[PDB]
Amino acid sequence: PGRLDRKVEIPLPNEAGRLEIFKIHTAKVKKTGEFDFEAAVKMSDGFNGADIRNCATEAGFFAIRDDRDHINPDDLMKAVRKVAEVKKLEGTIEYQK
Amino acid sequence: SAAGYDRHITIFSPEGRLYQVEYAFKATNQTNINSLAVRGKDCTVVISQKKVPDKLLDPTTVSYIFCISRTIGMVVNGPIPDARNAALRAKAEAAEFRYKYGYDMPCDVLAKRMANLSQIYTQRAYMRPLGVILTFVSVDEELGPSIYKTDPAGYYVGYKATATGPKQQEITTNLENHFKKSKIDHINEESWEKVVEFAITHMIDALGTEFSKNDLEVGVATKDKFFTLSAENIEERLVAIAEQ
Amino acid sequence: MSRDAPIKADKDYSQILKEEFPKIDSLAQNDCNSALDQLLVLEKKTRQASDLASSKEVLAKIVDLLASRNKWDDLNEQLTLLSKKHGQLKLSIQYMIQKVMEYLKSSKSLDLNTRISVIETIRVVTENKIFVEVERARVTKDLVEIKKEEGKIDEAADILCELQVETYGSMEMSEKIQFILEQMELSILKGDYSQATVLSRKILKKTFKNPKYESLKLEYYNLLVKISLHKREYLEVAQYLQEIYQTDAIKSDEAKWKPVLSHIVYFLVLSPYGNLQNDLIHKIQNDNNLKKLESQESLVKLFTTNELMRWPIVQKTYEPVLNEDDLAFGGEANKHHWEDLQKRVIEHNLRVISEYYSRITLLRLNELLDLTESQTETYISDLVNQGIIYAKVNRPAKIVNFEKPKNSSQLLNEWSHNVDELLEHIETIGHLITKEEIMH
Amino acid sequence: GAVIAAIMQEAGLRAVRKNRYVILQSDLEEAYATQVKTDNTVDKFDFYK
Amino acid sequence: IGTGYDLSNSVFSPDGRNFQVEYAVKAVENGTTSIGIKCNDGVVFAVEKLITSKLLVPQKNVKIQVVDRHIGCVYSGLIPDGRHLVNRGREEAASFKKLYKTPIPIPAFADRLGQYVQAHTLYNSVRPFGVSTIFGGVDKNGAHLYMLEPSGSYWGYKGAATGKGRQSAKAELEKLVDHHPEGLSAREAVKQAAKIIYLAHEDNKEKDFELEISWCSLSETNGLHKFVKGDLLQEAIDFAQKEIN
Amino acid sequence: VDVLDPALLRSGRLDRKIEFPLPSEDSRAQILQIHSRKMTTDDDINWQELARS
Amino acid sequence: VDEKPTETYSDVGGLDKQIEELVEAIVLPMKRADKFKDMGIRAPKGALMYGPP
Ligand SMILES: Nc1ncnc2c1ncn2[C@@H]1O[C@H](COP(=O)(O)OP(=O)(O)O)[C@@H](O)[C@H]1O
Repeated sequence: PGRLDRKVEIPLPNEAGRLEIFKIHTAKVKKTGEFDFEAAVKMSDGFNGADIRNCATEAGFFAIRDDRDHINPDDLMKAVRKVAEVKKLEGTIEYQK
Repeated sequence: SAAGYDRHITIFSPEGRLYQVEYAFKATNQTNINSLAVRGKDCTVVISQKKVPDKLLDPTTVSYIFCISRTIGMVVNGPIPDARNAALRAKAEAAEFRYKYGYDMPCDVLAKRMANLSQIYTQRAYMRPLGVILTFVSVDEELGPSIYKTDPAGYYVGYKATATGPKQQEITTNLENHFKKSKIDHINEESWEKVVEFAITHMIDALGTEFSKNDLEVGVATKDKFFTLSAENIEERLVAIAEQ
Repeated sequence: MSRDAPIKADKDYSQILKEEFPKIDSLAQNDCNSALDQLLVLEKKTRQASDLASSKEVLAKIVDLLASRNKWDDLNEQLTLLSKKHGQLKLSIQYMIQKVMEYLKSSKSLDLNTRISVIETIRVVTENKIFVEVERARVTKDLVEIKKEEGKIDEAADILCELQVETYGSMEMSEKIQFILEQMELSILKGDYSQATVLSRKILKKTFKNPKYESLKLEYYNLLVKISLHKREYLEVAQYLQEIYQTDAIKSDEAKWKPVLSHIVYFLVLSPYGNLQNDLIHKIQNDNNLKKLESQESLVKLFTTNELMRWPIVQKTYEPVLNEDDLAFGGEANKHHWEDLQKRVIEHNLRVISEYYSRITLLRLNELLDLTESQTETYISDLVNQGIIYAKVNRPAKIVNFEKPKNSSQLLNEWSHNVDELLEHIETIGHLITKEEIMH
Repeated sequence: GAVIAAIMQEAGLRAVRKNRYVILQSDLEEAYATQVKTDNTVDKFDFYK
Repeated sequence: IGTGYDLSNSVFSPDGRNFQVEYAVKAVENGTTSIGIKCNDGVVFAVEKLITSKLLVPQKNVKIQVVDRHIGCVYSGLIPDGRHLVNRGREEAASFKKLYKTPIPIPAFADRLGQYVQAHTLYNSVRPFGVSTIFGGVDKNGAHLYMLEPSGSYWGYKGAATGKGRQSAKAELEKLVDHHPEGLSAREAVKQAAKIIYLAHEDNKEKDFELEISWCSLSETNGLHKFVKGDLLQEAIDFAQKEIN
Repeated sequence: VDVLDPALLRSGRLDRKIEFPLPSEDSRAQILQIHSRKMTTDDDINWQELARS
Repeated sequence: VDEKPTETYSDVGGLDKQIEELVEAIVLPMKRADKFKDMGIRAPKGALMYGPP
């Protein structure tokens, strides 16, 4: 105290906080309109906004590999599974406050 | 930090802390399950999550609730190697006691000796802590409904109700609300079926996650017998709640 | 859900019993429990989307009775019990409750029925947090309108202000701003002026500088004067009314600006000196919309300019004119703002009298403020303390020496400047003699 | 004296929030709870007691 | 990493785990495709045994070993280490037969094996095992298949797979549940094992393989373990050959 | 990997982090071959057998 | 600048994962540059390659 007025503990992005991060990122891209984030965010448990960022970029790389300029629900699903894998492989799931 | 310390269990830090032991309180969340044990007035219920994440496994064999002896159940949270290994000691000490003293071993005495044995494993440095939380449930032949939770260090304390696993904090909060609000230390039903139903409800509340009979496994210690409910037996219970 | 099986299954059941709707209402009149039990079974099934359709049928049945108080009590108990089960998400049970409130608001069967309903509805939506909360403010305020009439207008206002001092995100910008303005009006009726200052400052001033919120902007600064005026702050009011004066709506139409200006004059004058007075009142003077009224020009100018004048002459001029104008001088409490007007002209006299007159008899001064010696001496003192004048008053009625006394140095300084500046004038003069003769 | 300094800072911050101009005894109690730390040595520890 | 944790196998890291046991698993990755296919009237084991050069003798080395006369086992990872766990299983099995006068239950075997692996993580004058072991058979209560990780974890399995090409292997097993919801007969689950191992040899493609298949089935081997050989095995070869091409 | 500056460790300055391991068993045999096609080859050489060594 | 006629990956053995990953990383965004710009997502600004020399 008195260095200081509020100690802000910022946890992992919320269960419906990640949903808002998906809204910001999915806005940027050209898409047909997607409504499958409901399942996506559930797949995306324990993730940080950096990994959600990556998921948009990845989801769009698959669209560009398939030769469409549109993010469809099929490709969002791929991004979240594959990131979840490669996140815990090169991670140790570090414990900190 | 680290300078020896954590590589051993006979090395204390400046603080007197034995670090390696603390790592097993982090090693028991490694199964990702969560447990709930609650008390009624003629039973103790203990419920853990059932993860069958690949359909390449048989959903039957999956469980972490083990029958230790007639009157004693136990839930294991944390690793499968250490689950079996702790069950071996528990099964064995329960049988030996039965025959040494001629009479059954209470929830508390099984809880007490498992911890001491663990303590000796921390005293010596050819052994290591078994990184599991074990929660023994029995309805006592002299003290009725009981829950003793044994922690990997080898602390033991009884409980009214308890939760374990990573997502423990939310379950702690729920259960605090419940007994505080009643001003009695137990669930009030005298039908063990609705207590299992009630345990289920609490569990869904605390976690936020609705369940299925593929995502629960339930142990029930009643006075003088123990049984683990099968999947279709659980199922019956869920359809009482959903439409009361 | 995320999966596809509840999305189809429940919608199917729903459609089959939504053609059974005319049977359901025929059943409801026979036996309320029988018809209800069909839809109770139907809304205890998964999937939010079908339930939406399914709760209109429950709604319909309450309308047919028109409305039965007993049913209403039953409906609200049931909604609260259903949410606990899960409510098929506790993010969706709130849409169902939302309909109960809609009906009440737009249809009032009896006085007595509408009164009884609000108590039930407000109690459910405490644990809900969405559009229910928006609707909450209106169902309470309907009961404020009932309880303006009862002796409980104070109590009724108090409940609603407690609700609305908690911002809500389910509330849109226009709604929040309009709703708060109502809550201020109610604190005045309560008799508590502190509570009104707080609510005023809850909403921000820079939110009313958008053109869409101009409807609201006029209501807010008009209210805000009333609160102030009572507290007898005359400076703040004049500055509030000026904001209205600048408003486009008021200015454009050649009769909307008229009383707004009249009002600004009365409070600028009623304000008790201060340098805020001088700048504000100098702005109204430069305007030629003070040359569109002949009453108002004379009053502001008479208070601004340095004039020696007495009370009854001024009193006489303004006695029939400003008494048919309320929210100025006409009201019963504003008989103490006509009473203030006397002090105000003699507060200005003291400023006049001090500059021009260094030493003047106390006796002569008494007749000028048109009071006894006792009263005058007190009122000289108030302004020597607030630093407006420096004066010395003798009780014997020798003198009153209106001055700030110089010191030995100030006199010596002032006599150097006279002699210095003199020398300059002599030297420039000789320059100009040479020029004038040469060109001639 | 630093905890006390923060207590008064936090109380009249809640006043700026409520858009008041007084600090009340409620504001003190809110402060009284918080910027105190601890309450985390019971979380998994009880084998050092 | 260092500082214990990977230098000793009873010392725990802040991560609540031991990185040497991950390394035990990595040696399994390096080992070759072995499957076990659970069935409703038997159990089938298949293994890929690679041919290093053609000086090797045909069908004379395996990884299929028997315990009793009704429990088949096959291990993948480190070969001589994997032999010794089965050997230790025999000594254990023998003790059960002495005391209780009866063959071992397959869930009884699964418990005793998992105690032996778990012990090699409690001491530091010992090394862990670095093998998985698919095993099981038929007993009283029918057919049971289990698979043991070098982790000392086990669970019942409708399909078990290990070794390098196990990604392909697990997917083909799950297809096998879907196509036949009884998991198919043990006779045709032998053929099914041959098609799996050949696809698994697309991961091991640089050398040649030898397919050894064994079974133990309720009435197709009459409750006993035998090697699948001769016209049965020739069939498997032929079905498998047909179906890759 | 722990000399990487924090400037580039922020998103949108690197996005792909691509690992090169030390050539595994199957990889050694191929590298050896190309080196061997600068000089005479013979039937004597078996790269698989050199790679084990 | 020091550009040569292509070395070819027939004269580089092993490292199959890197050769795939490298094609996805560079070559496909370069052909497909319209598409990355049009969506308005970044392609990887840089890629980092790492491990032994
Ligand atoms: N995959 C390979 N095949 C053949 N020779 C290789 C291989 N990788 C490297 N070498 C040899 O080693 C040399 C130096 O490696 P270089 O590409 O400079 O490495 P880095 O940039 O990773 O430090 C090459 O010029 C080549 O002669």
